[PDB]
Amino acid sequence: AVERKVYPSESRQRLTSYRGKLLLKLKWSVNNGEENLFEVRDCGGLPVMLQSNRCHL
Amino acid sequence: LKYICAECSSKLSLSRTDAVRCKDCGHRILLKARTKRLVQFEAR
Amino acid sequence: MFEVPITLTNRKFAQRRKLKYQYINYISRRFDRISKQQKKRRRERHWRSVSFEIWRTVSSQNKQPINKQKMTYHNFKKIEKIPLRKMEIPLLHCTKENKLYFQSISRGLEPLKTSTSEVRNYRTRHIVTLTDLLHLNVSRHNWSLAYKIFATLIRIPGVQIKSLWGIGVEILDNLSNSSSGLDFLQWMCQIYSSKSRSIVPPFQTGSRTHTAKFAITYLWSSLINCQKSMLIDKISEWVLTPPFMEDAEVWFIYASCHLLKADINQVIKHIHYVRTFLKICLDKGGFAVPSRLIENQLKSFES
Amino acid sequence: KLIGHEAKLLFLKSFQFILKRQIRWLITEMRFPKEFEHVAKIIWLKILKTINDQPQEELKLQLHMTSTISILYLASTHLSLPVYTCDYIKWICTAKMPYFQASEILQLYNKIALTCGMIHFKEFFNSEISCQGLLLKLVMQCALPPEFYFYTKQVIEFEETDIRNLTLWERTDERHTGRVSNHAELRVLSYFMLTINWMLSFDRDRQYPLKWILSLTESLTQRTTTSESIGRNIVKVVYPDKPTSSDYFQWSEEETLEFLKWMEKQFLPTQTDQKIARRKLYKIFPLDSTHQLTFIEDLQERYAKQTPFFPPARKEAIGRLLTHIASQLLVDFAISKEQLKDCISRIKNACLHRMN
Amino acid sequence: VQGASLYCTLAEDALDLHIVVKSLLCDTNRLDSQYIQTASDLRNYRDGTEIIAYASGKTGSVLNIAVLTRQNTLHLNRHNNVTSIELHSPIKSIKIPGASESIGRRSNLVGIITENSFQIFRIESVHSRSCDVMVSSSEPLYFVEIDDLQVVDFQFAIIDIKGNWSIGRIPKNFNNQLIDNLHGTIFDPEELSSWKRIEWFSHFQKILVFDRSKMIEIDFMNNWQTEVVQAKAWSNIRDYKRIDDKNGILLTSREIIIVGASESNDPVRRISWKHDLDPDDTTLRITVQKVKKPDHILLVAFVYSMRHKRIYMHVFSHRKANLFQSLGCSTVLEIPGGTPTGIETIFELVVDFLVKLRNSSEVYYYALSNTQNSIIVDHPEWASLFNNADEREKESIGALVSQIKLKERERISRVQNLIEHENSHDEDKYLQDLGYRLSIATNELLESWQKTKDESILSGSLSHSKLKNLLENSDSFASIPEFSSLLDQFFQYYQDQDVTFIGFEKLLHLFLHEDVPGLDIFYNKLLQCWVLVSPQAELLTKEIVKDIIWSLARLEKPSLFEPIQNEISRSLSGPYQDIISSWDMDD
Ligand SMILES: [Zn+2]
Repeated sequence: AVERKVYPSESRQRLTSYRGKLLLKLKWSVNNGEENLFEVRDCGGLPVMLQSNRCHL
Repeated sequence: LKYICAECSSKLSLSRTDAVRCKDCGHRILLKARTKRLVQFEAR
Repeated sequence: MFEVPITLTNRKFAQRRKLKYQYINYISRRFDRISKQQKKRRRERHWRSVSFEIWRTVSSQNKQPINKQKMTYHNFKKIEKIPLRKMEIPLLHCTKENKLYFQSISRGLEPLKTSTSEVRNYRTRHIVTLTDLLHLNVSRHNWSLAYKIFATLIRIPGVQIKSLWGIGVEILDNLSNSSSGLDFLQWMCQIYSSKSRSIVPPFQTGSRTHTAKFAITYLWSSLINCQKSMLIDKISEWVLTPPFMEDAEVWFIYASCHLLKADINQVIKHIHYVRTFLKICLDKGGFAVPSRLIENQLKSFES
Repeated sequence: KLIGHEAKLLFLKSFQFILKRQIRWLITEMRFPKEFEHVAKIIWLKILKTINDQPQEELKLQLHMTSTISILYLASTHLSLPVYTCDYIKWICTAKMPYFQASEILQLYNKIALTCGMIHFKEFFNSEISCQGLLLKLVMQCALPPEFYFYTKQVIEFEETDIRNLTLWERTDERHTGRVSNHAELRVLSYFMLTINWMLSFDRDRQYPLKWILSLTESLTQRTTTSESIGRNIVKVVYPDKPTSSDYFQWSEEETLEFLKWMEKQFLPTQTDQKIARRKLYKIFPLDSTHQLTFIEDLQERYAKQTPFFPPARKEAIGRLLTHIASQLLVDFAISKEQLKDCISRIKNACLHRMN
Repeated sequence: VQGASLYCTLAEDALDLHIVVKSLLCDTNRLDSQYIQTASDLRNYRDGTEIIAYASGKTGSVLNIAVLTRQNTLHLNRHNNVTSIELHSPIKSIKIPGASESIGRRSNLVGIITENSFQIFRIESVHSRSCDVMVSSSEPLYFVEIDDLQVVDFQFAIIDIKGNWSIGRIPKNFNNQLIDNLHGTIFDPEELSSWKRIEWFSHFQKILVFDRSKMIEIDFMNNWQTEVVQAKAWSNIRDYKRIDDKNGILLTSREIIIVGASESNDPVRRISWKHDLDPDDTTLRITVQKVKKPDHILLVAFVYSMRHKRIYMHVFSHRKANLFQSLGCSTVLEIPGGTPTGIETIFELVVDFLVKLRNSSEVYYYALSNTQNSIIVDHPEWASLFNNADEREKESIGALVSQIKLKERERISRVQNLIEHENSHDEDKYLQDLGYRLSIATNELLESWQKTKDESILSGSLSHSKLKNLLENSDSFASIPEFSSLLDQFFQYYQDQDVTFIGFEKLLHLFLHEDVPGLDIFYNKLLQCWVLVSPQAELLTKEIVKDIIWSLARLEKPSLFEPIQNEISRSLSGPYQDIISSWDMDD
């Protein structure tokens, strides 16, 4: 469902981390690029510094 | 009306085994509103 | 006489698709032989590939060579004769109408009733008229009535939102009274962009791979709300929350945001910027015939 | 959670409950008599007692919505009220009389004969149909002049001699050429058609010229908004067979307008986390000197539109009038083209034979 | 939008529609819930001679009746589109399509004629002079294999039959007959439907072969084959017809309207774009007409069905530099009870064509304009009802027509005098002695309702609702308001309890569909309506308000005191849990 932004005030009150999601574009390659596979992954929600470019604030 | 959306401030009440979230917004954190009740304080 | 925008049906049609793909499989099985369940239908339908800005097609050049007759009469009826019988078994369990249906589709006839035509009933025939009047009034530029239609439609507990361009043009020529246009568009996008089978897509869809309608439509139309100017850094900040990031065309939307911001060393970084996203949109997709036009423009800028 | 194997009781209690709900709405909103209720408690009492004098976990129960309507009609007809099946069809298809759900979110002729054998019509109730108001309903429904009420009333007397009943019921199901078209109303409609056809196409005193058949046809054909015609459009939308849906294709902007009116009124009688998400989702885009004229107004003005009252291609005019009439009847009395013409066919040979 | 703001919210034009202009032209188990695969009529200008001459608009039609015939004749155009005099010739089998082609202005704008059929495939030549037409059947070929050819495309006779195809050539004029080489086949065991189709694309040796699953580009005279870019998934190829001198293509697939066309010279697709128009109807065909102007070149897209006579239209335009856009759907009907087998074509728009309909040997020129500045019923099911007559059954019908005609005379002259007496002292005498006359009989039946009350096995007593056997009783009054007053004072009279009670007004509601308080305003309303018409209104309207008020006269069972008796006496014999199932006043 269409996601909502998370403001740290929520993270404080819920006593959770304030984290952004971490994403990796991963090249799975076989035989020196003879065959390769691009697949994006998620390594988990990553804590984010407040008032930074990834902070909604 | 015991409760308040921690976000949109919308007043609400709940029930037993009810989704905890703002029926309007859906924020799953809720506040307990203060109601008329007799509390004593000394002015000292 | 137009496609209906509700989930087709329950009924027979499943058992018909059963008969169809089951028989299909028996014939194709014996056919590779001689060349040497929802799930049966699933594997069956499965093993098969599933001066202007044209998403050019893939043309013929490295493709294949010629074949020469496979199928006389006496030899086709070979492959036909057995699987038709195995079909004689569960045909014994489907209904008369679908006996005759399978019979005829197997003779190679083609039905001249539709799944809509034969799904009878007070309520659906009413929806059929409601939606017709919708499509008609919208053809007629009768945006007011049209709107009334659309509203009573979506009110009905059956219609899925497959009629959005319905509003996206309807509410669009209806400046009058209602939040509209972009309202609907970016609404659609925000709601149907996450996790939060048939009866589907190209103009509706979910995540993990791309989503024509809502996405590209708000995603240009907001840039048209900036041709309303002569906003951008917003559209490109939240455009600048990928990833699906294989949405190459959205890469070109991004580069467009930069050519519109470009319209001092700031303006430099904006033209540097568009120069970058145009080729990261050589990702692939395929737009803009000569990027040297985009770049001749970028030199009119470079002045 | 839910009852087992003897929820026969809860079944009969939502059924009984839903019936009484419908009666509340027909005495209240349709100004029926209070007597209807006791008439209904009696009939549904009779058949409740008969299923509870064949009650067994080896259960054979078939209480359908059709049964509800069947006992309303059954009871009305003992009471000789001038209500007819088509009243009921209009009523239920218009979401006015509650129907088309189990408890909203918080074949008729055949089930009336079926119930009509289930408990016996003959020595418990009076199952004469209220014939003459059916005639009046019918002449007014066309714009036929009041002579045709007596015209048909005559042919009626001629074949039947005034007597009309409700069972063609012996439990049997294998029926062919025996006892079918034995539900009366259908024969009345058949007679009605026949009358217009003989009567017109054979009055050599043709008081009725080469052309007023046409003007009749056109004043019949003119789509014009009253409650009634609007209704028949609303019925047409849920009638099984084409052409009667090509019809909504051919509606006039006024017809479509009173349509959307009825739409937003009686689809506030609509049915049926994400639920409130669509409560808001829909409440984003907005749900929301008297003009159009009454029945006898329209009726008057077509009677006048023919008031210039004072040659085998008139057989044509006869035929298209008949077929238009027919169509209105098919949607109005929920039957098939082929059903109707089976009946009028049978009973027209039944009139030739008892005159020839 | 796309180009206008690439260049750095509404349509180009205003709201255009669609009008008619019509003319007459030609006039020639148990399972029809399916249909075969066939088309069946052409009209095209072709060059007969070419000793510096022009083209002549020809029709090739089908006399059928008994299946098997072929018609040719010229049509002088101007505006009212006609013929002169006919010329005809059959073949021993059934015609499946007549087609006649024209490659465009690369060349020599000419043709001749071709047609394909249930077990035979033929091609004809023609010469013509003085308004007679003389054509000339270059030999058939009965079906070499016992197959059957879907489509012909066309100096190259190309056949397609249930998968496998062949390029081939026609003879020059005489006896020698038509050969082939370079064959091939598409084939797809899982294509149950029998139709496949072949048509040129670009011009030099690039064909398209179709089945309701896929689109196959085949470059013969090289060796080449491609499955284009969709197939066999969410939609069916429903039709394809080639637009444009050579390089244009129009494909109907479910709701997508697809314009393909050329690029890189040969051999290409277009994912330029499409509109989507809305069914599941296997029958659906398309045809294009083209018109010109300086700033565009527009294609009008006709998608039509076999199920309803609506025609569904879209419009594209061709801008010099391979450029196409669209605008908004529009759809028309025409006369009902049937559907079309031929729709075919040739600040405002003129589009014009002809249609044939299912089972009507009839060709109609049509013409459609932008604006305005300038049932033959043979329903065999019903007429078979409305005649069903020998001669003694024609006069057998006339019998009772006369019978109730003179009878209706009896009614008229009878009632007339009663109408004379409307308010006499006499009619008061009658409404009196009649009113309490009735009352005496009404008491009598109430007594033999005493004697048999103890039944309590039913609640509908005997058979009640009548004038109660006086036949003199009813008919003889004339005033309606003094008869309504009679009844109001009779209901008033038997107001002594345990009696039927019923209230007419609330029920006339069902009749005139408005509140009908008095018995009288009922007569008023009907009398307005019928005084407008055939009037003996005053009389009849009185006579039928009399029949209704009789038919409804609430003479009936003893009340409440007697329902609540059988209600409980059956409510008992039903045991137990059903004694509580018998529940009322829920909520
Ligand atoms: Zn909230």
